[PDB]
Amino acid sequence: TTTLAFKFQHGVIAAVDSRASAGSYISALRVNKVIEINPYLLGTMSGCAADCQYWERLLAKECRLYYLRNGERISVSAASKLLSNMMCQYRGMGLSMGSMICGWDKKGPGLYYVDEHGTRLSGNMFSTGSGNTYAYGVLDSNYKWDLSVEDALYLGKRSILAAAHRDAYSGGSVNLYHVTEDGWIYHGNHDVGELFWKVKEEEGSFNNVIG
Amino acid sequence: SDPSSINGGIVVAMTGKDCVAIACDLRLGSQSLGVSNKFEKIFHYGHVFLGITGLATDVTTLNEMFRYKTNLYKLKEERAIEPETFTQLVSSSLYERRFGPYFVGPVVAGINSKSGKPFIAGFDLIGCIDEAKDFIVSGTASDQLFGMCESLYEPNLEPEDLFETISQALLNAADRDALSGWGAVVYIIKKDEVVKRYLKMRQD
Amino acid sequence: QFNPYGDNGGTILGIAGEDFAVLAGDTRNITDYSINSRYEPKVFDCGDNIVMSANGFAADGDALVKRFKNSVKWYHFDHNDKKLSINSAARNIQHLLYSRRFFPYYVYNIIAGLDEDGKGAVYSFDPVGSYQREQCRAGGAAASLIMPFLDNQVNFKNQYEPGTNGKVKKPLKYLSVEEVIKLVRDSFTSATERHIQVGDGLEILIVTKDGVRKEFYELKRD
Amino acid sequence: TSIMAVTFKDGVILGADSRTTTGAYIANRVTDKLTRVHDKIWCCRSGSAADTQAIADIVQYHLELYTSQYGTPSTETAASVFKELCYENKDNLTAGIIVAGYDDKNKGEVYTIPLGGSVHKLPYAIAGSGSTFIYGYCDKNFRENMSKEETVDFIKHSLSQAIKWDGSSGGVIRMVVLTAAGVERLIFYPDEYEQL
Amino acid sequence: TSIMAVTFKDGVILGADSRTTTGAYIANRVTDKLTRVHDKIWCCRSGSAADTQAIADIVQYHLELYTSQYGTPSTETAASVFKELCYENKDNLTAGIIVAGYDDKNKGEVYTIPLGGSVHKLPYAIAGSGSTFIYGYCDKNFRENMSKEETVDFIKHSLSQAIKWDGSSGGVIRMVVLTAAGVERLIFYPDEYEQL
Amino acid sequence: TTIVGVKFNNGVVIAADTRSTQGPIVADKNCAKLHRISPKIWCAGAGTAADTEAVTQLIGSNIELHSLYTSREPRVVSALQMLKQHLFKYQGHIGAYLIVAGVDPTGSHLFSIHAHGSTDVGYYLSLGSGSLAAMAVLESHWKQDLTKEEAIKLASDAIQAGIWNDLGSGSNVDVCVMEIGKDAEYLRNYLTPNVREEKQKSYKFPRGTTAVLKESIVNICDIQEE
Amino acid sequence: MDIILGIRVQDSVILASSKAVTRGISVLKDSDDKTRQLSPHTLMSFAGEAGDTVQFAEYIQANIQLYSIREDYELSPQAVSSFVRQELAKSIRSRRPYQVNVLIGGYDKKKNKPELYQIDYLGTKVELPYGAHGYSGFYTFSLLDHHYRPDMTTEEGLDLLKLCVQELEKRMPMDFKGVIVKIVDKDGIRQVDDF
Amino acid sequence: MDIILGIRVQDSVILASSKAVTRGISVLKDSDDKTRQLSPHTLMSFAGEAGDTVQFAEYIQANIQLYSIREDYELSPQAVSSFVRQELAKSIRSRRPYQVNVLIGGYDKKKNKPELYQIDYLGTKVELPYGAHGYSGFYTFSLLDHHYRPDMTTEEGLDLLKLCVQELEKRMPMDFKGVIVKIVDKDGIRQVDDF
Amino acid sequence: TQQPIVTGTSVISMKYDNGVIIAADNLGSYGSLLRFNGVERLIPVGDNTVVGISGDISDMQHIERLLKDLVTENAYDNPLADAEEALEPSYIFEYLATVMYQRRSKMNPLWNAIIVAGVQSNGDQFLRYVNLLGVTYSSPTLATGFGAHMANPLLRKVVDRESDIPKTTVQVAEEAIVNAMRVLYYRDARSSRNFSLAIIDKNTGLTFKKNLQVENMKWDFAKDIKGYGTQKI
Ligand SMILES: *[C@@]([C])([C][O])[C@](*)(=O)[C]([C]C1=[C][C]=[C][C]=[C]1)[N]C(=O)[C]([C]C1=[C][N]C2=C1[C]=[C][C]=[C]2)[N]C(=O)[C]([C])[N]C(=O)C1=C([C])C2=C([C]1)[C]=[C][C]=[C]2
Ligand SMILES: [Mg+2]
Ligand SMILES: [Mg+2]
Ligand SMILES: [Mg+2]
Ligand SMILES: [Mg+2]
Ligand SMILES: [Mg+2]
Ligand SMILES: [Mg+2]
Repeated sequence: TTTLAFKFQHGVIAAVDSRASAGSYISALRVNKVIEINPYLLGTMSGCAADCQYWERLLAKECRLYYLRNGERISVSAASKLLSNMMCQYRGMGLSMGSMICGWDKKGPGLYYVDEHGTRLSGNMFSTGSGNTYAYGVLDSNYKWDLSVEDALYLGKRSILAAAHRDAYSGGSVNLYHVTEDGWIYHGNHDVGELFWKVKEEEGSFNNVIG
Repeated sequence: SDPSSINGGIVVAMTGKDCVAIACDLRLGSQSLGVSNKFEKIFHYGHVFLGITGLATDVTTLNEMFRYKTNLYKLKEERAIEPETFTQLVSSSLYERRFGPYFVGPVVAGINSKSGKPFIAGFDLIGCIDEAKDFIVSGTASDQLFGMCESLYEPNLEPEDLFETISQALLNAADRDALSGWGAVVYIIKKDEVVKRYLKMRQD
Repeated sequence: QFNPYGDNGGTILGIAGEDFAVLAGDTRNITDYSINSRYEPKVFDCGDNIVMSANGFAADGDALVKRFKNSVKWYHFDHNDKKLSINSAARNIQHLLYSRRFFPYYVYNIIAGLDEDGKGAVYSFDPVGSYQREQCRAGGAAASLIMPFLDNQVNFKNQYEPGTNGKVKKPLKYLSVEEVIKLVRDSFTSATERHIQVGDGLEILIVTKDGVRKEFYELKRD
Repeated sequence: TSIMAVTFKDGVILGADSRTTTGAYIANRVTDKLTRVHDKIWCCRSGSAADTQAIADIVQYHLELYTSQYGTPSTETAASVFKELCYENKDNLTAGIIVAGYDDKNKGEVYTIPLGGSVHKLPYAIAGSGSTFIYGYCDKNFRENMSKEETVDFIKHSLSQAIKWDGSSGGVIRMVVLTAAGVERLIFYPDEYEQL
Repeated sequence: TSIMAVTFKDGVILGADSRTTTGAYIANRVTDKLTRVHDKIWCCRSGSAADTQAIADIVQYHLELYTSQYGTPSTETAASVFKELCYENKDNLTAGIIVAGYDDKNKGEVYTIPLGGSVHKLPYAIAGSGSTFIYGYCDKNFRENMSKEETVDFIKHSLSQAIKWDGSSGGVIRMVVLTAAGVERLIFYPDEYEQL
Repeated sequence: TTIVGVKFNNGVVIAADTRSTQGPIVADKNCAKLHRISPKIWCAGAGTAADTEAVTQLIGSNIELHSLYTSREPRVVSALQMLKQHLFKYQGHIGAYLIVAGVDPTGSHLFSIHAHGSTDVGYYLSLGSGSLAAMAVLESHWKQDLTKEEAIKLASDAIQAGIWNDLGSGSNVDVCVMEIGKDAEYLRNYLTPNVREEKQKSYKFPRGTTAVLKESIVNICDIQEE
Repeated sequence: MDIILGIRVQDSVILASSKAVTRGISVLKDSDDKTRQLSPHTLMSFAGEAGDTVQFAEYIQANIQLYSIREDYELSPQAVSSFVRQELAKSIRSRRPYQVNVLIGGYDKKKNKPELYQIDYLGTKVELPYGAHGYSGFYTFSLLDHHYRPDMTTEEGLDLLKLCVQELEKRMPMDFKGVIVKIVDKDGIRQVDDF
Repeated sequence: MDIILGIRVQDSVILASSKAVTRGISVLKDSDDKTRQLSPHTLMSFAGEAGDTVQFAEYIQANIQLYSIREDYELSPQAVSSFVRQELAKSIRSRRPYQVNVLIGGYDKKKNKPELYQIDYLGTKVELPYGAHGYSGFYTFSLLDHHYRPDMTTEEGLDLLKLCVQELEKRMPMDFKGVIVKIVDKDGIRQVDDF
Repeated sequence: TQQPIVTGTSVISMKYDNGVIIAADNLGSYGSLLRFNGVERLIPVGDNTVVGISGDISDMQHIERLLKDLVTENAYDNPLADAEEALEPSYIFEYLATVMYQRRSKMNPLWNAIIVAGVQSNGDQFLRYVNLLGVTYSSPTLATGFGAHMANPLLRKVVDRESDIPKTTVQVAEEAIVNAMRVLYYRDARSSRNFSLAIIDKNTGLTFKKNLQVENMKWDFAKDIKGYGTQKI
């Protein structure tokens, strides 16, 4: 996997790839690595697929119960902490789960990194998975707070593409999300095969590759 | 750690009607990292073609070795080496390193210049010959290639049909292997003309 | 030391049509280089127009199927004979699998049926419960042999329209049940040739609004 | 260790050597391996001395309590108690026990309980490290319905050879005779049995 | 494997079973373990078949070359060649060989060469996995200066018991008689020896 | 692999299946496991396939030179002795397990040979993963004073047992008959009970289906004149 | 050692190599030059196990210098790279292999072209427009894939290289103490003293 | 995490803690605050295994805050340090110990004295004028041994701390991304925003 | 987790037109030592089922008692215990299969391989296998251990598929089983000449044959075999 997420002026962008592996074998070309916890909360997935699905869907159960008891939506900070607390119970039992909890609440846009060690980090930008280093390269050199929604979506899209190309265990397609104060907005599934050639021509990048 | 899967890559060869085809991907990697998209795995010594998968240093080394040996063969014999003879030379050369082998999966392809008979062969890293009539596969997606070749292949295909069959076998096998892809090349070989085609494929 | 796991071989294949679905699997059961049975059913009708196959370690596969069949029974008791939808069965099976996250059911599981809009559905699992709805999936010993063939012949991957030269793809026309069964039989015949754990027989379960139908075909016994 | 139990016309005889080793050191050269769990139900012990003593003590307790409630237990019943302990605790035990007893109804009976906790009823049984060397001899020389004197000679000659070849076996040859007449202890010293 | 060599009045007899195993599979049930290194010097082989065949072949070569130069070698000389090979290559060998031969001067002689490469001259010798079960029987029943018929019966009864208890032993009982009269091969089938 | 050897009245016969595997995958469906050491001495090998070939070619080469040196036809005991001494020297690292059979001026012979250098003699033998299935047939049906026709039948039946019941064995049956006073007859694909059935569909593609970037002519000819 | 980068632009090859040398838990030197001039128009950078790197580089240097004197002629970068590869391929099956990865940057005076060759310790050679060894490529190749053109000037090559080092300095856990940058072109080899 | 330093001067305690957080080969964050306020005049910095550090610190924080509310009274730094030590000594013999090292900097309002306590994951407590955990002390203690006086001002304490960080930045192989510095005195806890 | 100590080797079986046959030798091995020569490894349950067990004998004796207790328990408050509500082969098998899979899931297996042979109420043949892993399968021929490798190939020549079952008589099936037991005696180093054989027929019921011996053995050809290659004498 490669996933990324970053805060900016108009909310938060979340972008993930869609590959799954079993050794050298590509076991799935199109897995959904984002979970729609609620209309204003997203969760990215990296690591053990089963762990990612089970625990993030259990988080959604627990975030829904929060709304029923309090009559109000859970904060991104509290949601990320519930998840990190789940990880601390199965501490050292061998789980493998790296995730970003993205959303919009009363403090504005929120982004938290959570992993199987019980780590919980707040920040403006994160990227997880086998191809996160490739994504960080593009993000760090092009990121601004003053990005437009159009330019921001492209940055997350282009950053996954960079990782999909170089990282053998990343690829398939790109899933884009944009989180606003009216909720998350899905910005489609983008095949990397087609996207690569498109970006190559329009941008002039990947000069070394022949097409 | 496994030398046969550090760099990745695949090779496939097929027989047709009065023709043969051999194809390979272009990837070279360091495990998960893609390093080169121009690492061709097919070489030719006269009219005999050799594709080699496995550890890239041994691929390069063996090419240089068989170039060396076929150039001397030609000077002494006063003729180019034939596929059947070269196949035995490859087998001999690999087995001489029985207890310190080259981590490779070679594949020979060519047409006998005298008999006109199409010929392909494959080996394990230690020299055992697999002289198949239909097709030979090698690489990190060998299982995938076996499945594709076994279902797509039919005997006595014409050069321009064989091209489509071998290309589709390679492309779709590579797209189910993390360590293969990043481009592909197909050689279509006839008794006195050889065409080389670079395929367009997904670059992930 | 006692090894609680084993490998009984076999291979399974699920394909979703427009208004139907198939779940196929070979009938050979093996340990190491020996044959246990040439006919040991692997794909089961679980009720509510759902078919299931858990391939890998037969003991764990039989246990899972037995448990899901039981889950269907208790779903009827607890919820006024309501029909268990394919998406609800899939989610239920996820929890059955993850209940053993630390001592897994050693199986690749596939279910097939129809969704609530009457369209064909296939769901695929890993041994620890990750699942998703798919159009095409091969599982088991010869899964890596078969899947690429299906990417090519079912989803028309790397196939373009002649004359355009790579500019326009082959359009994704739907497949009939007769066309799908051909791809299934050719997939297993090809797998039988190149995989030693695949052979003896092929059993296909076809799901439509009318119910569950079976088709059996012989395979090579070597 | 070299132990055996042999049925004959009038009942059963248990026999054993007297050597206990810790490696190559002989920790005890006059061990009594013939142990009583009931009046006329005895056992021969092989394996871990700690394990076999702990077991025989528990069995003796069970049969004493059985007797208080239900009267004299059968040899089969005694063997079952041994088995139940040896089988259910097989992971933590290293015990090879031969059970031998006399009833008036069933007469002389012999049961062997090897490592796994299985039970085997036999005309005669041999066990211990030294038994390996006398499988051939005992098979060739055993007869059913022997006399007391014949049976004593059979055990004496057999254990003599086991002791001769097995370094873990040696010392004196102890024997216990179980008949209607009662319980007779016997002992045979090296100078007697070595010259056979 | 169950092998033995026994001296008697007129010379010496070698005996062996015919079973060769690869684990629990019987790779050969009619093996000939009685191998000739010289006209009237034979050996019984136990251990690694590869090692023992390679050794016996080398010994046969040495004794053939000895004979060409110095005349008929003694049984002691043959045993020394075996020993020298087994001792100097003990780290890479797993061979247990019994050497048996007849001279007119020395008559019947038996030498055993166990794993380490030591040599032991004996009246009779037993070896192989099945020998353990007949140490007691053979010791009790062996006599010096037996007749040919007595010696054949002794080997037959002995190997019968070894085969009976050892799973690695079985098949037919082969024997080779070494006397002044010449070299006689014998064979005894299951139906004959099992009912003893 | 399943290989057998069977003696009969006036000679010896060997047979083998034709499946070669790399793990659970079938690499070659019609491999030739019956190797020639000399004209009337044939070999069949199980285990490491490269080793069985290399060791067969090597000994066959030396046997030929020996035959030329001595002006005599090669003997099976020579091939046997040369093989076992070579294998013993490499202490089992050359994973060659062979059944060796042939006819020579001494008569007909049948031997088995194991990778560590041990040899056996027999009237009927079997080697490989399918040896147990084949031996079950041989132990059930073998008898003394077999004819040529009975021995070929027994041999192929033994191979079939391996083909059907052993997953490491399959496809066809190869046979070689070595009769005294005759040329050895090699019967490649003596039986063919595993022909693939016709496929339901043809997967021949439309020309132009595959996308192409570049085409070029490859110069395989030498440098030209003028 | 740690990080070595290489980039081939229009008319030159630029090699950047870290300055740090560490023994135990202490950085012994922060100005180490991980490179050797093989010939006037051929430069080799290196990284790998302690000691082996310099020994190998100097051994290669001596052999190329010997060739230059014998023939009064400079070997092409391609020829030198092939010689180096063979030595590493020879080395990997030795009793104790030399654990060294190299980049060879050279300007071919015959073809008037810059050339960059990447060779790892196994003897795995590839000609590239830009290259790296170890973990360096994980951080930098995405930037190079994006920004690289073959018609870039030397100044643009240096600016893209600065961006690569900045990314390394941000996301790498290890402090490699900056880099020494050297340019290989038609006029020879020179060092960029301010970077 | 990596480096945590502490120094007790005349009228305050200064704690310096690195900002880096690393997973795999990537630095995920360069502004992490490895500290928790236990009470208005007691600060605890921490370093150790991933996840355990924050969980332990927050668990301690909750317990001290609970005590403060129950008694309407702030525990002395000595009392807090003893409570923390016992929890770590309890932890080391547990099924899965908490792998956390801490420094506790507090100002005792009763005695009008700053206090610095160093406690490792085994429950090994020592009161010190200056302290560190892991390898940090190997580089810094020689400077502190030389320059430290007990009558130092807060400004002099910061200058000596800058010298310690500069030495770490020179001789440590790892890039710890600078430090966040916090001062604990009679008026409470404040952060030095420019360092 | 344990290791097997005293062990029983192959159990072989097959279906024929009117029922099933099952056989197993009477040996209890202690490693390479052929320790116990009077061990019954076929255990009848009622008059319609025979359970054949290989592997650890102590665990076999435990299973033997479970089955004996099962019959007792089935008779409790059951007026039709010897009729409609009698124990079926399928009931007995599924019970054992449940036990085996539970024990392996607790990492404390019964170190056995079991074949349940019998005839159901409706006259249908029952033949199913289960082992220490809880793995179950059914086939016209079933065999454990060495029997799987050597007996199945011989028995599958008689009944190769389901359609061959009605064509196979009891005389042919018994003959095949007896030949298979001989082959196992030739080639299995942990087998004995003495064995037991059981036939469960839908008409003639349960026939249990004890003290059977392997006969008509071929050994004569051994006399001609000399040396290991070059030796003539
Ligand atoms: C990268 C593609 C690879 O690292 C990414 O991390 C994905 C994340 C992911 C998240 C949600 C859903 C799917 C994928 N990881 C994987 O694909 C992992 C990588 C992995 C293999 N072993 C392992 C891993 C990670 C950590 C510890 C151990 N792959 C898996 O978990 C495998 C087992 N998943 C499958 O095989 C799946 C199949 C088949 C399948 C899945 C998952 C989901 C739906 C249908 C079918
Ligand atoms: Mg990729
Ligand atoms: Mg790929
Ligand atoms: Mg098959
Ligand atoms: Mg040896
Ligand atoms: Mg025996
Ligand atoms: Mg490289």
